[PDB]
Amino acid sequence: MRAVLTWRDKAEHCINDIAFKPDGTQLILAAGSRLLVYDTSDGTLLQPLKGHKDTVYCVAYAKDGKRFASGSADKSVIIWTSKLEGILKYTHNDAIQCVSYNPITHQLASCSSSDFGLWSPEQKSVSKHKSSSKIICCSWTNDGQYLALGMFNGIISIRNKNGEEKVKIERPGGSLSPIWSICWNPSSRWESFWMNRENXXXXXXDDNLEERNDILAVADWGQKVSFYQLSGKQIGKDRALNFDPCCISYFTKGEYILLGGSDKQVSLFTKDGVRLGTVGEQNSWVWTCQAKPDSNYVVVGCQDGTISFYQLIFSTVHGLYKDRYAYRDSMTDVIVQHLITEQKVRIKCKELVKKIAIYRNRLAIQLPEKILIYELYSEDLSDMHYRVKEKIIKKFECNLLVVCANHIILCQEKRLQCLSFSGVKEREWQMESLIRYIKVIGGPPGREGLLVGLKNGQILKIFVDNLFAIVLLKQATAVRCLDMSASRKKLAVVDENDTCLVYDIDTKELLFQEPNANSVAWNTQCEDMLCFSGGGYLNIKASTFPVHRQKLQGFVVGYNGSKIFCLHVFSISAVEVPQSAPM
Amino acid sequence: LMATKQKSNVEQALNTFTEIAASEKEHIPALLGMATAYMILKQTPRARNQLKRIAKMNWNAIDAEEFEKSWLLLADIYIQSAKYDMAEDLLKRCLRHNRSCCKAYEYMGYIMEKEQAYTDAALNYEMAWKYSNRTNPAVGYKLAFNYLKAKRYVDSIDICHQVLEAHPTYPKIRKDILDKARASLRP
Repeated sequence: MRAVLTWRDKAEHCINDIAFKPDGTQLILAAGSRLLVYDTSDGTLLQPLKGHKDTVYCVAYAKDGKRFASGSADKSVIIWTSKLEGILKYTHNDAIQCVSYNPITHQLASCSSSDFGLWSPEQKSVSKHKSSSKIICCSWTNDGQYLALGMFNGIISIRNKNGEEKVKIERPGGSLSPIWSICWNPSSRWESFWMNRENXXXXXXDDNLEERNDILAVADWGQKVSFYQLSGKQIGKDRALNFDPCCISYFTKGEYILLGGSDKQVSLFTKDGVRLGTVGEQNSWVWTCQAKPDSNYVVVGCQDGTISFYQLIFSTVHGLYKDRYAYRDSMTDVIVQHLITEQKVRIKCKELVKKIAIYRNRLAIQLPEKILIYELYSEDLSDMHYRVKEKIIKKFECNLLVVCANHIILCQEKRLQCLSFSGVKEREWQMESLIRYIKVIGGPPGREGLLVGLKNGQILKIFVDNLFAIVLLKQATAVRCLDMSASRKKLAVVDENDTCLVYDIDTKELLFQEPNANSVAWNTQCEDMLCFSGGGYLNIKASTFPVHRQKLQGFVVGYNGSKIFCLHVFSISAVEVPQSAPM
Repeated sequence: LMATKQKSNVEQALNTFTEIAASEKEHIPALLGMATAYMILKQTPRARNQLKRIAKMNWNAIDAEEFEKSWLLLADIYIQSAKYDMAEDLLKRCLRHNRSCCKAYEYMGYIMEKEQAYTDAALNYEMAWKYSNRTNPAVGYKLAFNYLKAKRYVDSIDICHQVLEAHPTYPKIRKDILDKARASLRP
């Protein structure tokens, strides 16, 4: 997990709520006593919109992208066109808290201290409907049919689109645990509704709920988060915290959660409420964390007036062996794919998955606080029945991880450790420079060769049953990537200047080189043939002859028979070789 | 013998201190003895002059702690008299010889709160909170309460968490500071 600050700004005042245009082109911020309009690309502030008298406690923006609602301490609500003019003013009973447009009908809600004011577009009246309590936060059901309200009294209650109240839940403790934000999960058929478009006055004055599929994220100042159905039933258990949370929030996908608060950061979670990481940490309280439409960007607002725009990068985690691509799905599962039979198996963890490695009959997975060893139960090469062999409850720091027949191999930042299954260390090796790359190159069970590449450009072979590391070669630049041919006679190396170099190992001599490479593999059966990717091309080379070039983006992970296992930005693609051409 | 507060022990202590002071009229540890024994004996007017006597002298590194103690005890007696200006002078003179003194700041923060300077009181209470290693929950309360009155409700709630962290079940703070700061937070 990685997050990058794309741009930053600081307002004159505190920032209370955030709205995005549905195409993601503009960001609107309820800062102090004005609305601020921002470009999401680079944070240029286009205009301070002037209409309100007092504190703009929130803003929200309708799914058609024509109109947005903003609410004030001066009791007003204003409906702004996307032409940035405030065509229909309104004036509520007291100060506004949260406002929220309906996903389907564009019907608005506007919450206040006792009273919540529903209306549907350009009708002549508003349902100023009454509440037991201060109405802190509001969210429409994903199909648009219920508005759910959270109360300072520690109750969540569910109201239909007409304003009748249908369901209640109390957090045990009541007003001890104020509900400061709630959110319905976006994950249903309606998310593509309004995803197909290419197009100042005053306004005066439900059964079988267990079969309704929606799920509600609740963040309460008892310092707990929990998920709930429209039936009022709690899902699982309260995911405890050590802070006052705010603005529990989701990406467009409905699968990852953002969680801001008095932890002064934006924490990231699964839809099961398991922690996955940390978006940028902050000088002051976080009030707001809004994911950008259609994309992995995030925007944050804090008590000190800082706005921060982050890109989340979600790196790739995988390993291949000969023909078994194992890779990270969600951020908690490994999908292991038999590339000949096209079978898949899912193994579910209960944490983040940080590292994966695979070898004949052995799979290994590293989580934040344990490492898992998995075993195929049969010697059948078509088997997929992985069982957990052993589970090492120990925390590790690593740069790289690999697995062998009886051992886990850990690369710490200049040091290689061999650990038994069951965690007892066997042997260790100390390099003359920082390790940049490692691969297992096969062997008999328990004497396996490892192939190692260093930042100084030295290349080593290390046998897991031996205390001394064997120099194969040294190079003028760092090893970026590294592979051995089917017989173990030949080496391919990527030199960290984006070139591939190819060597004889038995004589320690360069055969040939190529001026554009990023990843490389030998054909696993047909020696004297290899493949690499670089600069937007796939490149197949046979036996010192010219190289076949065709357009591709993605990277070569392996090469078997007539197929090259290229990896696209999320999934394996299995390109086929023109055998007729090298022939 | 003073610290027992048993009257015969405190009178014996006063007598040894006055005997030493009669042999050595500038002996600060004995003069602080006289003042402290007289305070325990409720002879506060006799303590007052025997501290003024010390307060006129130049400081030195050997008597430094008894100087710093004597100025603080005299500053307390000046707060009983309500002539806070001489207490503030003694507290600041104490800090000029030793900037670490938590009791010099804690008395000064109380004067700033009496003067309705809730911000400067919060500055003194922040030093006293910090240099208590957050083990003074009474300053914890005062710091949160002064942030509440300064219209700094988030900062008040920060400290109400830090007090409950420092001491679970600590009385008063949850209802009065924490829930009134929460109740203001969106008005």
